[PDB]
Amino acid sequence: MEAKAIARYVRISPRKVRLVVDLIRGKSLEEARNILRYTNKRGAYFVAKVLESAAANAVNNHDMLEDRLYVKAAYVDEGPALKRVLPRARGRADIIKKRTSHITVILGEKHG
Amino acid sequence: AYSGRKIWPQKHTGRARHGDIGAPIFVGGGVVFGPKPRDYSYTLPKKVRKKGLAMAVADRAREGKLLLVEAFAGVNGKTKEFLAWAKEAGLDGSESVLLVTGNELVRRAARNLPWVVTLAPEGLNVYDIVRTERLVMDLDAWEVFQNRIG
Amino acid sequence: MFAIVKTGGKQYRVEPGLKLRVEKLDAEPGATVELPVLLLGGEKTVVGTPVVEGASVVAEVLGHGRGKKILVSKFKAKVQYRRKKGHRQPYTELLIKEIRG
Amino acid sequence: AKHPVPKKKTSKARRDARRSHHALTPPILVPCPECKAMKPPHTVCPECGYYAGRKVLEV
Amino acid sequence: MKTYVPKQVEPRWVLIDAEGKTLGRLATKIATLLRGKHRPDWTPNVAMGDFVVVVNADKIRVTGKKLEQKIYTRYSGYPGGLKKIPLEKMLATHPERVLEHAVKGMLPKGPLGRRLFKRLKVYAGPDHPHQAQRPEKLEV
Amino acid sequence: PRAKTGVVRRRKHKKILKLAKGYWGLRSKSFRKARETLFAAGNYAYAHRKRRKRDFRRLWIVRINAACRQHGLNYSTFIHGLKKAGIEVDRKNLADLAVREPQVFAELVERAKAAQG
RNA sequence: GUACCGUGAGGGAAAGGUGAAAAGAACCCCGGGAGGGGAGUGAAAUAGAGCCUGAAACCGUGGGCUUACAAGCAGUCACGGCCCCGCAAGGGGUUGUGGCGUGCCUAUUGAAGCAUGAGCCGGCGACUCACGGUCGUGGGCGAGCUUAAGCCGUUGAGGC
RNA sequence: AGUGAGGGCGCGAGCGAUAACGUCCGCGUCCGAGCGCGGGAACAACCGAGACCGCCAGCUAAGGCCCCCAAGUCUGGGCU
RNA sequence: CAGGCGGUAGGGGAGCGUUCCCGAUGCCGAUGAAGGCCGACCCGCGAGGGCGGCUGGAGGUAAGGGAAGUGCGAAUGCCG
Ligand SMILES: [Mg+2]
Ligand SMILES: [Mg+2]
Ligand SMILES: [Mg+2]
Ligand SMILES: [Mg+2]
Ligand SMILES: [Mg+2]
Ligand SMILES: [Mg+2]
Ligand SMILES: [Mg+2]
Ligand SMILES: [Mg+2]
Ligand SMILES: [Mg+2]
Ligand SMILES: [Mg+2]
Ligand SMILES: [Mg+2]
Ligand SMILES: [Mg+2]
Ligand SMILES: [Mg+2]
Ligand SMILES: [Mg+2]
Ligand SMILES: [Mg+2]
Ligand SMILES: [Mg+2]
Ligand SMILES: [Mg+2]
Ligand SMILES: [Mg+2]
Ligand SMILES: [Mg+2]
Ligand SMILES: [Mg+2]
Ligand SMILES: [Mg+2]
Ligand SMILES: [Mg+2]
Ligand SMILES: [Mg+2]
Ligand SMILES: [Mg+2]
Ligand SMILES: [Mg+2]
Ligand SMILES: [Mg+2]
Ligand SMILES: [Mg+2]
Ligand SMILES: [Mg+2]
Ligand SMILES: [Mg+2]
Ligand SMILES: [Mg+2]
Ligand SMILES: [Mg+2]
Ligand SMILES: [Mg+2]
Ligand SMILES: [Mg+2]
Ligand SMILES: [Mg+2]
Ligand SMILES: [Mg+2]
Ligand SMILES: [Mg+2]
Ligand SMILES: [Mg+2]
Ligand SMILES: [Mg+2]
Ligand SMILES: [Mg+2]
Ligand SMILES: [Mg+2]
Ligand SMILES: [Mg+2]
Ligand SMILES: [Mg+2]
Ligand SMILES: [Mg+2]
Ligand SMILES: [Mg+2]
Ligand SMILES: [Mg+2]
Ligand SMILES: [Mg+2]
Ligand SMILES: [Mg+2]
Ligand SMILES: [Mg+2]
Ligand SMILES: [Mg+2]
Ligand SMILES: [Mg+2]
Ligand SMILES: [Mg+2]
Ligand SMILES: [Mg+2]
Ligand SMILES: [Mg+2]
Ligand SMILES: [Mg+2]
Ligand SMILES: [Mg+2]
Ligand SMILES: [Mg+2]
Ligand SMILES: [Mg+2]
Ligand SMILES: [Mg+2]
Ligand SMILES: [Mg+2]
Ligand SMILES: [Mg+2]
Ligand SMILES: [Mg+2]
Ligand SMILES: [Mg+2]
Ligand SMILES: [Mg+2]
Ligand SMILES: [Mg+2]
Ligand SMILES: [Mg+2]
Ligand SMILES: [Mg+2]
Ligand SMILES: [Mg+2]
Ligand SMILES: [Mg+2]
Ligand SMILES: [Mg+2]
Ligand SMILES: [Mg+2]
Ligand SMILES: [Mg+2]
Ligand SMILES: [Mg+2]
Ligand SMILES: [Mg+2]
Ligand SMILES: [Mg+2]
Ligand SMILES: [Mg+2]
Ligand SMILES: [Mg+2]
Ligand SMILES: [Mg+2]
Ligand SMILES: [Mg+2]
Ligand SMILES: [Mg+2]
Ligand SMILES: [Mg+2]
Ligand SMILES: [Mg+2]
Ligand SMILES: [Mg+2]
Ligand SMILES: [Mg+2]
Ligand SMILES: [Mg+2]
Ligand SMILES: [Zn+2]
Repeated sequence: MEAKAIARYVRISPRKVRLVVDLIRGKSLEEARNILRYTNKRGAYFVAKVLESAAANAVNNHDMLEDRLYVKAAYVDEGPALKRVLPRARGRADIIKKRTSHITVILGEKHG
Repeated sequence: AYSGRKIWPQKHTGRARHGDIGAPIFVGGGVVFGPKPRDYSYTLPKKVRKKGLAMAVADRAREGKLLLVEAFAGVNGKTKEFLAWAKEAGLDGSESVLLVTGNELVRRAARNLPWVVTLAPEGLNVYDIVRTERLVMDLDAWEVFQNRIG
Repeated sequence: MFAIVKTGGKQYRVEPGLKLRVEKLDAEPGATVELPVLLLGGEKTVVGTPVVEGASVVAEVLGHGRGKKILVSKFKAKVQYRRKKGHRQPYTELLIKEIRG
Repeated sequence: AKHPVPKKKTSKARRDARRSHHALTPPILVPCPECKAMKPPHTVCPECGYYAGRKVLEV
Repeated sequence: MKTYVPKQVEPRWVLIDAEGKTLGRLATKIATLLRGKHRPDWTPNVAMGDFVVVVNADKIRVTGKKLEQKIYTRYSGYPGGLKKIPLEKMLATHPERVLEHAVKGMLPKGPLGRRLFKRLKVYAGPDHPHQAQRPEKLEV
Repeated sequence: PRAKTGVVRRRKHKKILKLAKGYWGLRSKSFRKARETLFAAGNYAYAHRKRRKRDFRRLWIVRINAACRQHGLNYSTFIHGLKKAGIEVDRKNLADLAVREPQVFAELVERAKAAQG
């Protein structure tokens, strides 16, 4: 039995946020909380929400109890990209690719 | 339906060279050797025509599948009546038939069959003669057929 | 006991009850064949010059087959010459029954 | 400056190979001796406001 | 049918002596003894040669005016990096190298050759610490 | 009638990238880089079937030769005995009982010694 | 003939598809929301509106084999190891050591070339048709062969 | 139909300086199209030889037979 | 049974596949069409054709013939 939360269309670049998700893979639920609560990176916030919404789905939908949870697996898939023109010198223009993420966290009961 | 313009200059762009966007190398551009309209017809030698006509008629004649009628009693306009007359010739639908006659009534009675194709006598042509397993021809329709060929 | 034999181009070291496979021979899928001893070692030793004069290996033709594909492929650059050929080689499986002599 | 420029698309295996060092290091932390909650060393625990065993700010 | 492939070996150790032997013509046999091409099942891609011990490598002899007309070179990396070393200059300084070095040049280069060179143990004088392995007085 | 490319062009690219599996980097990912790589491996096959043939011969000779020198003599002679001795064994089986059945091979040096002179 | 671009005349896009039915997801949970988890609808929700099918490049997570004294068109032939599918024998994936190994196209007397083209992937992309010739050729007729426009018929019928 | 940019080596001549991977003819050959295979370390045209496919089979070719690297540290006579 | 089978420009021959037509008021198809993802299996020298498993959810088109917008890796190609 495993619980799952996914936050989609998060307006932040996967590279940056994946760096965070890697810090908490496999960690205890209580472990991860503090690691996020004090990570000096914008990602943490978003990662945290999913992590917390994940835990809730565990106890409120999937019957499993709070104090056994851990990050069974977690990942960041990329999603669509807000494309925007940035005007450059000599009248050439660029395109700013503003990426987005589909964060997932899978929480699981430590058996025994 | 586009502009004639050179979309950019020849050299110094860095992009490849181009003409108008109508160029069939573009998307949206023209077709290179796309099908215009055409006239797929030709004059077959009139002789070869009628030679084919006989050749096909007689082919059926060999198969036996040719039947010469001289009259149809039960028919007058309704299909059921043609269907009952069909029993005589052993025309059950187990074989496709080419019904040739002048009498509009008979034609109208039977045309609505799947296993039957109606036809005026002038309309005899080798195509229809071959797609049909059988052949059934009015005695004086067969007159013009003969009269046709030679 | 063993023997060297020679069928189809080449030579093999047989032994009774061997599952060996050579080239396409001709006895129907079940017959037999006498196969010439080039040297009959084992406990004995008999050297053939060229061939041992009496000895003989009777083998059971199991059946005939075709080997796995081989992709013969050729290609010469800047001439755009390219050919593709496939090759299944035929053969025959022999049951080594006994060594005569 | 005649404006240098990459010669070849940096291969997949070569860029990830560079990012070998990018990985983060988890914050280092200690229990606050009263509240036992998690807190970075040498800072005043934001849960109560104690450091050196003395209340220092009125959290 | 398939060619025999050896299972794991219990490599023979060999002592060989070097007073009076010609530098080169000794080496070339060490090299074949090293590769193990003297063994009936020798396989190209495996360490399965022999362990070779050399005593009296100082005593190695060479004809001609080689003894000081021959010059070994070594390239330091820098401008002016080429060092040049006479024969006995090498000898009475590092006798070991002289036979040592004439052999590496007879072993295939790359991973296996480098490994095979490793099994050769070279010494000046009549001494060798390998009473342990009990090396054999190979007497070529 | 217009006949659009449709399934065809992809199906043929499929057939290749199948063969290209195992190749490093883009040689297994891109079609155009797989087909090049396959060409090369194609000729490498061919020409190596040949080369493989002489290389087992090559091996065998060393091993025959190595066995011979245990009985004093070399290989270059050991043949000439065997040849004018009328024996006709090939190198594969020669190098076989070389390794496996040394008593028979050692017997074969005899016929050879006795013959060559 | 729009956005949009040009003072202007003029130029000139991209943008189709839930499902048979909206039955378009009430309600609870996490969250500021966004978005998810249950619940419910449906035959299908890996049909959820960014909606049929959902290829390829590209980016991930998990697993197997693998790599820190070895110089390399990236393969290949051989042997061995490990991990799977299997009576068997075999076979799949991986690769340690060994052998061998000068990309593709085009231009060329000549290219691995320090000569040209290509970042990768998908799609669009180049020897056609009409009249007239000339060879071969499959047939009809043969000292002869053939109709054109057109007219009659027909609605994939032909005949004058 | 394509070709009408050829090239290298041997030989025979002119040109050149009995220079050039020079040039231009002649007669051959090979590369071109055999950058497929073995030797010449490497090396289009030098020596061997014209690859239909398969083989863990045999003889030779040029070139070689101390180790890298297959085969003689072969045998008999000399010189440096 | 004997012999031939390197090959660029090029010439000849024989094939596979795509689209659409006659065959079709037919046959296949919700006991699953086309397309998609796999395969270590069968056939073919090959281009390819089948078979089997997962996906997909409404079309498909035989033997035999026909007519073309018919086969991409390169165009500093065009679009994404
Ligand atoms: Mg679980
Ligand atoms: Mg909390
Ligand atoms: Mg409970
Ligand atoms: Mg216009
Ligand atoms: Mg103009
Ligand atoms: Mg450009
Ligand atoms: Mg445009
Ligand atoms: Mg046209
Ligand atoms: Mg009847
Ligand atoms: Mg009709
Ligand atoms: Mg039988
Ligand atoms: Mg017996
Ligand atoms: Mg760091
Ligand atoms: Mg030696
Ligand atoms: Mg000296
Ligand atoms: Mg200096
Ligand atoms: Mg050492
Ligand atoms: Mg001592
Ligand atoms: Mg022999
Ligand atoms: Mg305007
Ligand atoms: Mg509707
Ligand atoms: Mg309520
Ligand atoms: Mg609220
Ligand atoms: Mg919601
Ligand atoms: Mg639900
Ligand atoms: Mg449901
Ligand atoms: Mg479905
Ligand atoms: Mg699924
Ligand atoms: Mg999308
Ligand atoms: Mg929305
Ligand atoms: Mg992947
Ligand atoms: Mg991975
Ligand atoms: Mg390496
Ligand atoms: Mg190298
Ligand atoms: Mg293991
Ligand atoms: Mg496995
Ligand atoms: Mg497996
Ligand atoms: Mg070589
Ligand atoms: Mg040319
Ligand atoms: Mg140019
Ligand atoms: Mg460039
Ligand atoms: Mg391009
Ligand atoms: Mg670019
Ligand atoms: Mg493209
Ligand atoms: Mg005319
Ligand atoms: Mg004619
Ligand atoms: Mg006549
Ligand atoms: Mg006449
Ligand atoms: Mg007449
Ligand atoms: Mg006429
Ligand atoms: Mg009608
Ligand atoms: Mg119509
Ligand atoms: Mg008429
Ligand atoms: Mg008229
Ligand atoms: Mg011409
Ligand atoms: Mg000309
Ligand atoms: Mg010439
Ligand atoms: Mg010439
Ligand atoms: Mg002169
Ligand atoms: Mg070469
Ligand atoms: Mg070739
Ligand atoms: Mg050569
Ligand atoms: Mg060449
Ligand atoms: Mg020829
Ligand atoms: Mg010779
Ligand atoms: Mg060699
Ligand atoms: Mg001597
Ligand atoms: Mg001598
Ligand atoms: Mg003598
Ligand atoms: Mg149809
Ligand atoms: Mg239909
Ligand atoms: Mg069923
Ligand atoms: Mg199914
Ligand atoms: Mg399909
Ligand atoms: Mg299938
Ligand atoms: Mg099955
Ligand atoms: Mg699945
Ligand atoms: Mg059809
Ligand atoms: Mg057809
Ligand atoms: Mg194609
Ligand atoms: Mg290109
Ligand atoms: Mg450019
Ligand atoms: Mg460029
Ligand atoms: Mg663009
Ligand atoms: Zn506290």
